[PDB]
Amino acid sequence: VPRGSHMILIKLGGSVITDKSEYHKFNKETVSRLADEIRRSGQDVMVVHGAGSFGHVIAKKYAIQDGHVDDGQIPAAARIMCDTRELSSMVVEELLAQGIPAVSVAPGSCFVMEDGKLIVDNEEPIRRLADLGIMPVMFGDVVPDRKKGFAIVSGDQCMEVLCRMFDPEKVVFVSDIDGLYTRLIGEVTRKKLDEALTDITVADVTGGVHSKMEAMLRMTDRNRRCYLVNGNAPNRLYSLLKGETVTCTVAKGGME
Amino acid sequence: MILIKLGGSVITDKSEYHKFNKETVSRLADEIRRSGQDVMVVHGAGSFGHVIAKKYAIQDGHVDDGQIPAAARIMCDTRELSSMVVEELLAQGIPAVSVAPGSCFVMEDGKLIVDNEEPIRRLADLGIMPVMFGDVVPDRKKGFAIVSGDQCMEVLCRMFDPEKVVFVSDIDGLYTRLIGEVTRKKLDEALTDITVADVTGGVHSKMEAMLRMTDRNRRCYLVNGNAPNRLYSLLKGETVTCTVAKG
Repeated sequence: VPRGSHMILIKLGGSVITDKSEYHKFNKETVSRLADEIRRSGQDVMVVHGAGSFGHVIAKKYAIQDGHVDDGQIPAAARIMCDTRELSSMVVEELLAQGIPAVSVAPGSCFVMEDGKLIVDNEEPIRRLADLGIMPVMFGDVVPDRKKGFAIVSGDQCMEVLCRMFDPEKVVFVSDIDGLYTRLIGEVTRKKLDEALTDITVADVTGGVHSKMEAMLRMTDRNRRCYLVNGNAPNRLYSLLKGETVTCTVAKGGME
Repeated sequence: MILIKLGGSVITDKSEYHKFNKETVSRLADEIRRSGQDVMVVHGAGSFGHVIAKKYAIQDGHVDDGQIPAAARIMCDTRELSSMVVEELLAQGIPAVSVAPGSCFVMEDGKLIVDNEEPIRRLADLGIMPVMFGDVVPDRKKGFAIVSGDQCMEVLCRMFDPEKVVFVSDIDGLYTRLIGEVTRKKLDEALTDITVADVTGGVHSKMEAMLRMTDRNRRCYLVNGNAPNRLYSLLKGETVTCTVAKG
């Protein structure tokens, strides 16, 4: 069995690593603990993180996610990319301090997007960084777009691209909630997804409960599982990465 | 249309580990702004990782697993310096973004392989200036390697074909007395002898380096960025104390 056959792809959600209530606020203590839990797990991981509040305020008042229509968006787009790159630096610092070599890989600095889809034409530098053991850390960013000028890629979309790239054995989304709610949805399967199509309720329609189960299922197969776990609960991520049963939402079995 | 390199010894004080000449970079960013010229900027790594790169001999390649945490430390330091450089650029109305070569490209035989050109051109075509810098880059033969600021200048010169190339240092220029002009005719007239040593400051190889970035029109300058408004004057076409190379 080769070297990276049990890789765990982990996303640290923006709502965990940043405080939305304040401006430019980084949850250093939370990220420090999560980095410690990642180290203690002993697992082989690749870390993605969201932008969170970093640039989201500026990207809203300029509608950056809708494309290049104004020449005043350019100083704002540059402002956002500087923000996300500075955020990733604070995230990488915590990983480095916890004995986890990593380097920020800004998607807007080396990739393009086209119709809400992230395109990675050259996979070589990313794969060499991972081979070296210098974990490449992608993150939500403003990316040049082939049609709208520029667009905004999400950490979740970075997660999907890396999932097809490296074929992890496990995918973990770290957020500030216990999981998916309907009340906590503990297990997501394709069968349980089709069953949810037979019951209609405004709570599970507004909020995209069915659509969130589907997105988790599309990152699983007959072996790989996809998890949603509360990173604000101390040592829950650690126990999950060790394979212990914890409070979470787990998708299993694949879509097909 | 003008390609600038901010030397590492200018934007960082090589006496401390994490020392960033903030107002010096702010001044130069303002002079770039006040000149009204179209600019693309590379910058040196300076003291941001140079102490660790020499301690672990990073430039020599991957020889043991003890170099991996040091390499990542260096790449975090250069990406942090670049953000501080971009901050001064943004504050002067210059949209810029850091393009870390170690995160985007690979290296082979001392060259920087830029296989995918589209993202850097789109950023430039959008007005968001791509800012490369010296970095640890995955190497196709050595595992990793160091990319020089000048090597970054080389690949960007071919890529965008600038009208002018400026190397911003903390010296007036090449010396021996100052050297004002550099040409192929001037270099060929130098009586070099392979059988003997002593090049005196190594100036001859530096004049060759500047000549490579010139053609039948484009000139390559070496200007003191510590002299106020000298970069501004140079960018606006004025004549100032410098070393100009031409071909």
